[PDB]
Amino acid sequence: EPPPMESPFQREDRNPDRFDRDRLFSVVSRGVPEELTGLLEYLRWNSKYLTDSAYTEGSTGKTCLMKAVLNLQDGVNACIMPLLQIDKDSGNPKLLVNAQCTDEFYQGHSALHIAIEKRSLQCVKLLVENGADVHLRACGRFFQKHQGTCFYFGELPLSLAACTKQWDVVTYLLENPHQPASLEATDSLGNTVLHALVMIADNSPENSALVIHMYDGLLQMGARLCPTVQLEEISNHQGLTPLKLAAKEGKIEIFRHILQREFSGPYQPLSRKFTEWCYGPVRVSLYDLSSVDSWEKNSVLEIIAFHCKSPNRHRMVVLEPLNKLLQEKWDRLVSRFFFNFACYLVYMFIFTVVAYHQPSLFGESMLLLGHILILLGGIYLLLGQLWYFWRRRLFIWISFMDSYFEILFLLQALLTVLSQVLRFMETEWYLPLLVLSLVLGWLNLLYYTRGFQHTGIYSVMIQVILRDLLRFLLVYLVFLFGFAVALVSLSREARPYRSILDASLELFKFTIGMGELAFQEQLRFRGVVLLLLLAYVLLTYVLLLNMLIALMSETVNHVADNSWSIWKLQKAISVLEMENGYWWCRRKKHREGRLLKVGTRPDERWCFRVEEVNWAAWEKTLP
Amino acid sequence: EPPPMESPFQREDRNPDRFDRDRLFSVVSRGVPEELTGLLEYLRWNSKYLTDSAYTEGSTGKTCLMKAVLNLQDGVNACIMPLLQIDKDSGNPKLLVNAQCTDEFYQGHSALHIAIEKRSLQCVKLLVENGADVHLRACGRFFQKHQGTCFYFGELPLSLAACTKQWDVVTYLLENPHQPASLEATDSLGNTVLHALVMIADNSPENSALVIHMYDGLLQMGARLCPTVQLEEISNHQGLTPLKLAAKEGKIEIFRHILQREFSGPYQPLSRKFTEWCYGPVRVSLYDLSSVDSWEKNSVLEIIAFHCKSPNRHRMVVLEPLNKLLQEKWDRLVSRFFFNFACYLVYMFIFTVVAYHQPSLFGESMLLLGHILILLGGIYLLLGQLWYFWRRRLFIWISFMDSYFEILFLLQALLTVLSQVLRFMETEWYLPLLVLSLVLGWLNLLYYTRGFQHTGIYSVMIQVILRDLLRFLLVYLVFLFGFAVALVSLSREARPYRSILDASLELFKFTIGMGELAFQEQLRFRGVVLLLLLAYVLLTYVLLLNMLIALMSETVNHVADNSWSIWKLQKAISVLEMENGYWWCRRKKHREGRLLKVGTRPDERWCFRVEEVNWAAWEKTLP
Ligand SMILES: CCCCCCCCCC(=O)OC[C@H](COP(=O)([O-])OCCN)OC(=O)CCCCCCCCC
Ligand SMILES: CCCCCCCCCC(=O)OC[C@H](COP(=O)([O-])OCCN)OC(=O)CCCCCCCCC
Ligand SMILES: NCCOB(c1ccccc1)c1ccccc1
Ligand SMILES: NCCOB(c1ccccc1)c1ccccc1
Repeated sequence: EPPPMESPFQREDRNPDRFDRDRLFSVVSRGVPEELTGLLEYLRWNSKYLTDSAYTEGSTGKTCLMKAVLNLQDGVNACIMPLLQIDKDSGNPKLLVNAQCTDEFYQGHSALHIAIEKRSLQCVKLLVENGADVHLRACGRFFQKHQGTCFYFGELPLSLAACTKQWDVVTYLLENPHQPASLEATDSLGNTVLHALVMIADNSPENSALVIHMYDGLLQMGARLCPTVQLEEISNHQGLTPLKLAAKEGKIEIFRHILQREFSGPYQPLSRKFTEWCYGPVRVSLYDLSSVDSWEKNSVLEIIAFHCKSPNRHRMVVLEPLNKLLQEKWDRLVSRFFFNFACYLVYMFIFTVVAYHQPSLFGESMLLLGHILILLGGIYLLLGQLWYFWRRRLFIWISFMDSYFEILFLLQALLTVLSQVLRFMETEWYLPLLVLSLVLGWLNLLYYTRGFQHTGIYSVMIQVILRDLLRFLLVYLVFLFGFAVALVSLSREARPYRSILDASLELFKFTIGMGELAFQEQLRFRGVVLLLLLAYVLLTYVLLLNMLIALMSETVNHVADNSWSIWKLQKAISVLEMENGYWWCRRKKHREGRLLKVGTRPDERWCFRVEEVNWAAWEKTLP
Repeated sequence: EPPPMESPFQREDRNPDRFDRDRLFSVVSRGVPEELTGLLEYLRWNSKYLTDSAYTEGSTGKTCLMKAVLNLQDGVNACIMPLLQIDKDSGNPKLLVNAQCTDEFYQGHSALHIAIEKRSLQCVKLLVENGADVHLRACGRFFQKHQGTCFYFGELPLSLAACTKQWDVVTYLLENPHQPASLEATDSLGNTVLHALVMIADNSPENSALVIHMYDGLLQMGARLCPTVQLEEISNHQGLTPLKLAAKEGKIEIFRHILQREFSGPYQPLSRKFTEWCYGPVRVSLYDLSSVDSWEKNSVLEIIAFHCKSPNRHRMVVLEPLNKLLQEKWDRLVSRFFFNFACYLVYMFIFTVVAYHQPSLFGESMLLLGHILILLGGIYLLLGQLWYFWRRRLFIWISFMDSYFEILFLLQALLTVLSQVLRFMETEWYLPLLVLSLVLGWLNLLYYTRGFQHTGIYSVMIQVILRDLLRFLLVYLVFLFGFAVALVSLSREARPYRSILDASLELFKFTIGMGELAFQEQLRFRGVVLLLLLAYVLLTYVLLLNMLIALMSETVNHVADNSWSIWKLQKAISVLEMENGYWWCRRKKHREGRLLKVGTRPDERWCFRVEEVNWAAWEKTLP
């Protein structure tokens, strides 16, 4: 285990009048500069420096200056200025101010990080004025984002200040003469203070207000400080911009704010929403499509559909501009959606005919042509599904609850092709596969219920249970096998249940409401056999009643309004897929919106126009 | 797509020192009148006028004055007075102030509409003083009432002011010397400012308070301004008065207010409720029956029962006066309701006897007389239902959930007459129709459960499910046919399910709790047949459990108090129908209430007396 960062109780580990580490750590933690007065002479005589291993905590590299800054009284410690002076007077080739922790838990942590976290502006000035490097990165495992004891803030001093909500510190780090911070500076993950603010977001009303106020403030500060730099166009090492990371992470509160952002006055160029005209309850705005429109690779639309794993995903697609943008893409695409459904219906009708009236193991030529059409249709679907899974490869397995139709379309195509292979091999097992393929092909027809709102919102309200059906079956099949062996073993002796599979299927019938209690008067232990069947029935009815109740509690503890939101996400995934066109013929992707000058920095952007009517909001504005 | 009404970003389309449109639109949008100083000379030299196509936006006809009024700074634009002066000085045969948009989206929109919407009283005065026509109608598709981007306010300047809650503007438009507005003036739909206020209503607490305050204020203003005009007696082009339109539209908050309206002092003639005497918790009021009592065609009672499609309909019939009026009409009618039920019981008893003991394909004469009575009874019911559907023709298909008994009474009569026709033709299919008619005739008996409160409120709480029964059957019958073809196809091969209909009916039994899992040891693929039946059962139980849960969520998310309200609406529909009498004998409709002088304008009205006891309200009035 790593040592505590500071402790009143446990001493730091080991792993002319004398001035050892424990003497030094005692004076600086008490804060009494007059007791430091032998130290320069001792160091000089020995040729030792305060950076040396003998003066650190052995396991971390934590120095006397870090010890001093961990121990502040009313934001001050009178040792810091003398101790820094002694380092300068010593002639150390390294600088004490820039010393860092070397432990795998606290790696790169420095006195400046501690000063900022202790909220002492005086110490921040005092360190920066004495040559503190404002770009050292606290990159150790305590500082990385994961489960358990950690605090991610980015890794830089400016990013800590921002995430700790210290505006005085942030402005001093940016504006100071000695070593000004950079808004462009980046951590070991490529995250810039704007990315760090997106990562610390939690979608809570308070955290959101802090994050939004610190994000906007820094963006305004950047407009003054570094006017030639687009701070929101800088990408992580995963090639995400702060808006794209807010989408990936599912930080809906900050995502909404960035996407909708509007300012008047000198900061207008920092807007993404530009209000165009109002009339009564009608508001028309232009929205900036930059990095949002599916025209370009790795957009927020593709990230929300494919790369995000947040439960928030459906809530994100119903925000403007995305809600109107996706509606326009759907209105353009919907003819191709019903054409695809028509082709699938024709294929499934030909499949149904070819399955239904087929000989036992002109009309023969029509049956052969029918087999050929379903073989070709099965190959075509197989290729299309293989291309889908290959195109998704970097983010497969994100959401089975959105993906499962793509697996079942693959499965139906595989069994169709395999059945037609076995039919060419003339082997009787082809008929089972063709019939099982017909069954999946009819069930797969439910995919298209998303293409109509009436059937799309009903299907989404329902399609709740298929996750619970497994948990039931797995638990129950364990009861089933135990009672099945017990029945077979007990039925061997004469004065039914002949095999484990036979007995399991009888016990299954008793579960699904098809049971048959009677005295089995053929066999010796008929009373004990009846006891087992009674016990099995009662335990099964308990387990079913438990399942029903568990499920019903999650029905009372539910909100109906998600149904429309989840249906919009299904249409979004459909739109984004079919905007590519088919595996055998790529689509020309045209850009949405139009290119307009929104001001001067010439600030020209692809803007999408959105018209919103809001009687409630407008009436609140009246006298 | 139509252009934006105004844009900072997109220039208006095209489709002596020079003074083109872009020079002109630039000066007036900036608001700098000194830059306008060449324009008169240029226009004069060319013989051009500011109304001409060259100076408009080409696609809309939007003029420089509309551009000027779209761009107000602190409610002003210093260009307007110079620009109007230049139009007068030009000698234009048209007047710039009265220029209007010609686009199909903004048709008839004018500078005065924009000024009012921008809430600039100064511009309204400045336009009216320079000859603005206060009766131009904004009738384009943006201004009509429909789905998507629009704002209906009526179409007139006075109606916009009222719906935008501008009392200063409303009074100035009414009272000014130059061109006074008319409270009687009417839009392209016949709607007068009072109708427009009913159309903008939404039944929300805030919208209702605005609408009510603007309606009452205008009605008081009309009493002063145009004393000889009954503003509430003016009809739409659909022949509806503002009260009747509030009923049709289902605007229950404004409907209640108009219906119940009471004033003391100089405005007393504007009342519809007149308080008569109070004693402790007892209040007696007269209510004005004008346009409310079913005596006259197209009353609010007939509109609520027949012509309204709002979910609010049941809430509207329980307001006074209507609640006591309908109770008095029911108390008068109820003998005829039970007489009709007695005749239907006698017919259904004779039908039951004649169906039950009938020969295979004196007592014979009694059976023939029984057939004649049910033929005549079936003809009589057929005619009565045909007359009902013809009388309803303008508003059939409003509410199947209120109408369905009128369809099922028609259906039973058709099958009865047709069965007796086939019985005269001596063909064996008559017995199925007579028996199917008997079944419907017994189910139709449930209609009369509304005639008693004990059975009327119980039936209404229940009769929830019949809409969900279809959605279940349709989805489920698609699973059924897919598995049915699959079973038939798989059962053809020997070592049950012989036909698609046979297999479908077996799979139906498995759904309704009558299933039969067994190894079908007669046929080759018995294991795969059992796999299909297991899969079918499990998918069916998932689909049933989904339906049960969906339905149960709409049971927790429900309010029981609607039951009594919906039963009153059923009695209202019954009352209004039977007040006509029968298809073979029209009823004399007597008027309700009595003719009383409620004041002097002699203000004599048909008043209905209502007595209400309200301990709770009265006790709040005590010290
Ligand atoms: C109207 C007459 C049709 C005759 C039958 C043709 C074979 C159809 C095979 C089939 O079922 O295709 C369905 C497919 C839509 O797939 P999807 O995107 O919904 O699947 C995934 C949904 N979850 O449809 C398409 O991709 C478009 C149809 C084929 C275009 C021509 C192909 C030419 C190839 C050289
Ligand atoms: C007491 C002895 C009765 C002997 C049987 C007479 C035939 C009755 C046929 C029948 O079922 O009539 C029901 C009908 C009421 O209909 P409704 O308004 O409830 O239907 C719609 C409800 N949803 O009832 C009536 O309209 C009134 C009864 C008939 C009056 C005499 C007719 C003379 C014609 C020249
Ligand atoms: N034939 C299309 C009917 O649409 B509906 C529908 C039918 C089956 C599955 C899903 C939706 C519908 C939904 C609610 C009430 C009434 C009908
Ligand atoms: N015979 C008339 C009984 O009325 B009740 C009634 C019976 C059947 C259908 C509807 C209502 C009733 C209602 C609630 C509690 C008890 C009885």
